[PDB]
Amino acid sequence: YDYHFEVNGTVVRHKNKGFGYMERFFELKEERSKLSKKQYERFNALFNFFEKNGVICMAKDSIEINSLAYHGKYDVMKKFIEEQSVSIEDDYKKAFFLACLGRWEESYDLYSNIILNSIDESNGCVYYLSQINRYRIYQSITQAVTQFNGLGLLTFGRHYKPFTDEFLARIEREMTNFNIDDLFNGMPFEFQKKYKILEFLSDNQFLYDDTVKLFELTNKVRSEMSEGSYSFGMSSDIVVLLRLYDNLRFLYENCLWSVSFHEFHQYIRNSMSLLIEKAEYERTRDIDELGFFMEYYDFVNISRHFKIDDIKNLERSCSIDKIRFGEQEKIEEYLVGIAEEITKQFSANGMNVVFYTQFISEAKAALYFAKYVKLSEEGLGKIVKALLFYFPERDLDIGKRYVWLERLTKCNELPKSIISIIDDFLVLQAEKHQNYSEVSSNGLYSRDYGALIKHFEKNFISKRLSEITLCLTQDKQKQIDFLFKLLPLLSTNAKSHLLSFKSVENINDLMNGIRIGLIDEFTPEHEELIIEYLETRKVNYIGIQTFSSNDYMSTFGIWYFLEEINNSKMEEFIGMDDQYDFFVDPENFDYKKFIPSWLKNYNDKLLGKIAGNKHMKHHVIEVLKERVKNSNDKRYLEILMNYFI
Amino acid sequence: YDYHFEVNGTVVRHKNKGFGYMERFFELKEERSKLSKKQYERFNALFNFFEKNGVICMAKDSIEINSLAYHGKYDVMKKFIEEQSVSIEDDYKKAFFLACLGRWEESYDLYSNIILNSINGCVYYLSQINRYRIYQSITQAVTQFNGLGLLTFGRHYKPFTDEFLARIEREMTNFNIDDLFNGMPFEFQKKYKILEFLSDNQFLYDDTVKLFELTNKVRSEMSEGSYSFGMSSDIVVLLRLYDNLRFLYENCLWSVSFHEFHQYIRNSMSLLIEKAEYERTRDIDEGFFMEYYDFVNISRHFKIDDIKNLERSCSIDKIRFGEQEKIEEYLVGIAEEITKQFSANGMNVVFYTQFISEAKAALYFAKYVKLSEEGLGKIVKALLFYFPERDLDIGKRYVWLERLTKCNELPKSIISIIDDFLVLQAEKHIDQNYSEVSSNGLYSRDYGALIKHFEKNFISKRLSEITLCLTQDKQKQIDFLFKLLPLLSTNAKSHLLSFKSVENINDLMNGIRIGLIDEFTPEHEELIIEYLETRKVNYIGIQTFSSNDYMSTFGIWYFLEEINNSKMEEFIGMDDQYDFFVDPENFDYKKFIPSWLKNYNDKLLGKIAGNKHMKHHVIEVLKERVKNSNDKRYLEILMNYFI
Amino acid sequence: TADVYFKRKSDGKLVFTAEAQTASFSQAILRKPLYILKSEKEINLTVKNAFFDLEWLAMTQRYEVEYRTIYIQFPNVSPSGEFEMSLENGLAPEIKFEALADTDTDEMAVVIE
Amino acid sequence: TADVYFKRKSDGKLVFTAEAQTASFSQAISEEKLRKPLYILKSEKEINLTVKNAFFDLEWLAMTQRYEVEYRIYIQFPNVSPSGEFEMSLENGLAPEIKFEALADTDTDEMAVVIE
Repeated sequence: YDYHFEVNGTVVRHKNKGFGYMERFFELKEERSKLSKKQYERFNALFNFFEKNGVICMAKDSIEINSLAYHGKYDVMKKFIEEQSVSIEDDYKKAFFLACLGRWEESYDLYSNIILNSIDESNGCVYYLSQINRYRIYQSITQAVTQFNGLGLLTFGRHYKPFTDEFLARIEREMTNFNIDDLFNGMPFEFQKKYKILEFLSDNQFLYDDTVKLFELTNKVRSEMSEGSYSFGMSSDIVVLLRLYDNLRFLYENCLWSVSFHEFHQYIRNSMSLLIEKAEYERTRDIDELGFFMEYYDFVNISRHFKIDDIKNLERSCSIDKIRFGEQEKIEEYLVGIAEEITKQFSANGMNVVFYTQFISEAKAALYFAKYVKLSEEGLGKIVKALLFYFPERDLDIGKRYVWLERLTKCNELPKSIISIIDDFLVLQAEKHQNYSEVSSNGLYSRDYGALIKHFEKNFISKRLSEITLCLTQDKQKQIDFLFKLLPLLSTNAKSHLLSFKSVENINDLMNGIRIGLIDEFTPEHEELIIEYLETRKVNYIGIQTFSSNDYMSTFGIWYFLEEINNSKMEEFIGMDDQYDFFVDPENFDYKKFIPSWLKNYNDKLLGKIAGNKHMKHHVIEVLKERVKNSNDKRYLEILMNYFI
Repeated sequence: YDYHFEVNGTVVRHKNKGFGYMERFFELKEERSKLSKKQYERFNALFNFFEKNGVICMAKDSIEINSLAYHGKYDVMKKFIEEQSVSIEDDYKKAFFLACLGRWEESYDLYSNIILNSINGCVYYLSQINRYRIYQSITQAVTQFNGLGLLTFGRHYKPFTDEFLARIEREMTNFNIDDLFNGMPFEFQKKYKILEFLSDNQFLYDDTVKLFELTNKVRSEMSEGSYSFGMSSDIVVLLRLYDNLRFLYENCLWSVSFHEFHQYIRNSMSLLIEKAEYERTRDIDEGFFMEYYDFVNISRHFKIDDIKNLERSCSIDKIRFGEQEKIEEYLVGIAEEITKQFSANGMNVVFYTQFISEAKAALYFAKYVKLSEEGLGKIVKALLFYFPERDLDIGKRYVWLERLTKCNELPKSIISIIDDFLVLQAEKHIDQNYSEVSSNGLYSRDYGALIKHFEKNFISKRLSEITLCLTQDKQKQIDFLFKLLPLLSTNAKSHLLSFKSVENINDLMNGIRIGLIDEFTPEHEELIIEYLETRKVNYIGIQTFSSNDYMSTFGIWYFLEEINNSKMEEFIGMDDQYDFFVDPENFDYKKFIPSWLKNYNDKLLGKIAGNKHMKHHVIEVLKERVKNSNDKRYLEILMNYFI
Repeated sequence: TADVYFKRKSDGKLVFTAEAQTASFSQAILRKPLYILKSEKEINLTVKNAFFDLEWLAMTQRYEVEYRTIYIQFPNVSPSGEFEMSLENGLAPEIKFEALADTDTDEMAVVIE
Repeated sequence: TADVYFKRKSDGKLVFTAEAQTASFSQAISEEKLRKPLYILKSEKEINLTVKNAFFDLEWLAMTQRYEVEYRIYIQFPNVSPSGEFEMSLENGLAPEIKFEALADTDTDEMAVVIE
């Protein structure tokens, strides 16, 4: 504690009272020939060390992390593993890489062997680090086994058993009554007096200092953003970023497995997503009377240590489209590499479960954040092919995978190769349909892929789906009404053949015909079908109340509002749910039941027509002012400036 | 670690692999006759301890803080102090109390004596911690008084004798704080394991980390809009907060009065109000209120800027303010303490530094409570006459008073306090050097305007007497009472106006503010035009922009047709917010600043909306500000008049 | 503070029972004709204190959930298999599941009163 | 990274020097209801300043046993009141940060001056 070290690279004077050593040292660094030869060589060694770790000077006057594990070079680490280790120093990083690829049994055994061979080590630092990493591997294996006996049964369906029972028994055996808090204390006192700064590594909670410092810095940044104050020196946000990069480089360059634990990911996701919020506040800052851009490293950090829900929350909180994206070539290479790994694994016999849990969580975030980066046609082809065919469907279903695809489509308009890939995926889905149901958590089924295809071509005709339609038979219903939703993709002969057996029996077929564009105006048959379904809906309604998200009722109400329905029987069906009485008879809706969330679902034409009613504008304008004044969604406000509904 | 004990008080079986002693104990608690008599005698004490602390029942099946330090009973603690200590535990209670009312010297001495006299063993541990903390307080207080004390107070205080400082430096040297738990008997270390966290120099890091995780979870729920059904993270935050308060304050630890604990409170609290306010803004798809304990927490651990930021973030005046009587007696105690201190014989500086921040925070944030006439009167008397000038300036103390005025309308009794405060201020305005300076920019004329706004017929007897006493010699009193003209009687008005002349610009602003000027006489046009000539002359390779804000007033007057002389266009080009009002068409609104729109009032804003030749640029500004920012006042301007 | 039952959809066997903690229902809006009221609606549910059925555990070595407070039923609930390890040992398992919807049935959740 | 110079208002003596860390400039109206007539353009102008590393003049310390600030574009606050709030950390302490608020005299009615 004699001197105090800032993350910038400057040293500050607090506590040393005698002669100042670093004061003379830095000035000597800036006539040094007068020292002895041994003094000169050790001064060279120090100079190399201090400029390696970033200690540049004192207070009066970007980062790189050189590690294959951080860059996801998931084949180069394999090549390193196969190569024989000349020294135990190379054997430590091999054990780390073995850990990074699942394969925790081999990592544990190799760490134990390094521990065995570290008797003659000069300092014992590698021994202590190997012990820490072996404990980290041990708890990792324990939690993974607990999950596989727990969540590993719901997920995956089956029981996996990646680690053998004897291996589990022995590792529980030698790890028994092992206190990591004592591990640094249970070391030679030479090691403790020399490697004092590895003591924080010992305890089972080592990031609490960093987490508390980040809490304080985040509170200060929030105070500045609320007050509107302007930081002139080193901003607290810059300090957050500097301590960030220091921590990533420390626990990635020194090959610690603790980097792969939930605590570190939480520290990262809270230290990040605060620089982003500060950047967005800086952009949206009014001028008074008196920028931050993410790099490839930040992209990797968000891709790895951010969950999908957390990225969703941060994009809800702050807009990211106005943050420029640099180092796009490295980001593209990283994304292409991730896609390559998932393809080479799933396409060939699947991939090992232990590495799957580690890989796929960050794969979600990488592919989700891939919307924002600009990618070449070959890269987009590789990553789309990876996401459609060779991605494990148990996580991103059809609806959410479609959202992923349209997200990577936002920045780069769809090239012909991507549309061919989606055509292959749709052909595969068509041949999948057996008593098989296309279920999705998102509600955006396979017809949305064809809708995107037509949106980006308006003339695309899928040959293989056309041939499938030509070979369709009346016995197979699921494929026929699956391709009915894919009607615009088929050719004219295929359309004619499919229309032979396609009939609007229920109103779901009517929705499908509307979405494909087969129906542009209601024939009396369609109106009669709608009225009949409404009759049976009320008949079953009358008797506890039940609300479902079928939403067809609101669609009928909207059709009545837009004058697309011109039969005056709808008023008989009033009262069975809300958002239908809202459109059919807006004056008599009793808007105490009105839900402000409805206006988000409507489009430009619908809310433009609602704006023009003027017998209903004022109630919705009251709802909108209440929401804009209360909530910070900024979508209700955007609606408000657009047309003041 | 055999069982998990959490905040709500429900025991969770966590790592007990043997027989379940907690489940059977709770079954026995909820057939104890079969227990052995000595065993049942122990069981009754276990029941008392486990129900005093929490631990209600199994997982499958309000806070009170009792301490004269937490409640700020600064007179009861004294009375306890001069009483002779019966035992060592009461002596340590008196140690904490002695450390509370300043006087770190006597508390340190008492802690040392308790250390020698201790031969349970936990009292020594707690006293060692508190003695180290008290030495740290004395050391940083010495540093502050040596460095910043001179600039703040204007003089060097040295509350502590140099011999005392030397002795404490010698004694606390070679005392490692982290060691102090390890260097104590194995019996104590085995029994008192839970106190290990208190040994280290940093014992809130675990609590702060848990609070960070909980706050991040709460923010995720806020942004996502998810609904929490079971034990919410918010109630966990507040209940762990209450656990920490009742553990640190009751156990007589000075570690409560540090920046780390204060800042931990400021995070854990004000995250409850943010979530509660967002709960009112919950989007309906297919409450939390503040108690006396909460009032004490915000009054203690929040800086004025912190509560200001809390007000900016959330509308804090809508949350229900319960236990109002306890709150009122709390601020009554604060007011009587500050009056007793600063009324006679200066103040206790070590007490002053610790207590003034709390007093300021409480009196500031008292906007939201309803104080009776007597309590409000004594609070106002403490606020104006007896509160130190250094912390509260005239404008900022006035802001405190007008914020107290929000919940409670001004009574005649409070108006009398404002009246003789103004009389005292007029008395101080005798030497030509003295001029009331305020960081807020508002002055005694604002007190007069407050009085007139709440009565509209008040006549101040003493200021009118001084006005009848005024002569030409004391110009400072003349132009001070000029700002207080509406308070003066008509004879006093004539007597003051006999010597009062509109010599400069500031005099015309004072005359307009008091209401003497209702229409601009041509002499006022001449004066304004001459001042603008002078400004242009001194303007004509560097340019000045001050905060005088007179050119903007002239421009707005030209815009509202108050000034009807067309020589203003000559002065176009020096400073903005002038061309915007004189010739809005050619303003080139790239230089327009949205903050100007904050400074306008209903009449000016309505006229700006009705201009219709500068409406579109300003509507664009309001739109992009409401989209960009979360101020919520720009939206109020945007929708009240659609400007 | 209600109870949730995770059941097998086909067999009907109770996979597990737990206590609900968090539920998010956020439905929001490139994607002249008839207005179809297309929407992108999702439901996520985080549940606490889940102990799996012993019989189902012995058997294992589509799903439907019923969350009963008034009375809610989520058909086609997919359990997300996210797994993250804390360096602190471990305290109860938390299960996250998303509501799935079939194309034909077009319903996501049902509320019973 | 820019510095501030503290002076006594009476003379040119240097009180202390520092480096400005953050400056809070949040000025708006007062309450509208509480404060036909000629417009006055009411205001609640506030400027706060914080300095990170301040060392007081040795001559100032020796003599000690109304202030001006000059923040170097250069800006001047003719009157600054230092908010002497002392809050103490249980971590041993060190960075003496000084916060001061600008003030406006009644006659001058100007708070800060910014000049190139």
